[PDB]
Amino acid sequence: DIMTALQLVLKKSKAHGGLARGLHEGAKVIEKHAAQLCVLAEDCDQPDYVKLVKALCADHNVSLITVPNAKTLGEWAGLCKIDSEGKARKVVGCGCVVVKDYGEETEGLHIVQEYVK
RNA sequence: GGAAGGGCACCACCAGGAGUGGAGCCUGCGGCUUAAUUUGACCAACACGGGGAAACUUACCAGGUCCAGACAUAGUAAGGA
Ligand SMILES: [K+]
Ligand SMILES: [K+]
Ligand SMILES: [Mg+2]
Ligand SMILES: [Mg+2]
Ligand SMILES: [Mg+2]
Ligand SMILES: [Mg+2]
Ligand SMILES: [Mg+2]
Ligand SMILES: [Mg+2]
Ligand SMILES: [Mg+2]
Repeated sequence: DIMTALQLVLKKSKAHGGLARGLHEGAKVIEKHAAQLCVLAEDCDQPDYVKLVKALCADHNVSLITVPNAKTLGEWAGLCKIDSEGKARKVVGCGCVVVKDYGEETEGLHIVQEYVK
């Protein structure tokens, strides 16, 4: 249920628009201290990318979660075009995702907060 | 109709007034010139387009910006369009 909870929280944040995508924006948002959580994709070919993400998250004391596939993280971040037929096409991978505000409390928020802690 | 008859009009005349046409200047038109000298109009065009334009107006000419190219599909793309 942890993965489903994370997906639900990310989708609700996207609906509220309180989430950031990409490291170039992720570092800025995290340094603002407004980042309440960070999500990193495991499928990264740049060790410096993951090292910087982890170091910044640890330094700024921000909850960190990992995802196996970056394309799945991008899909959960809304970086796709939804077709009436079914799952959205034209997906683009998203290495990192950050959250500024959850908008409203949700069932998955509690599960995520319990897991990360 | 350089045919006849009847009638009528100061955008016709008669009887007259002011005149205009001549001079200087203002303003519109043609021509010429010009990078352009934007252009319509030739009784019923020509101080007309309410048109007396320094910029704007502006339509012309010599140059420099910008998209204020919705929407759909495809491509690129958060390792950033
Ligand atoms: K005279
Ligand atoms: K006139
Ligand atoms: Mg006369
Ligand atoms: Mg007379
Ligand atoms: Mg005279
Ligand atoms: Mg002229
Ligand atoms: Mg007449
Ligand atoms: Mg001009
Ligand atoms: Mg002018």
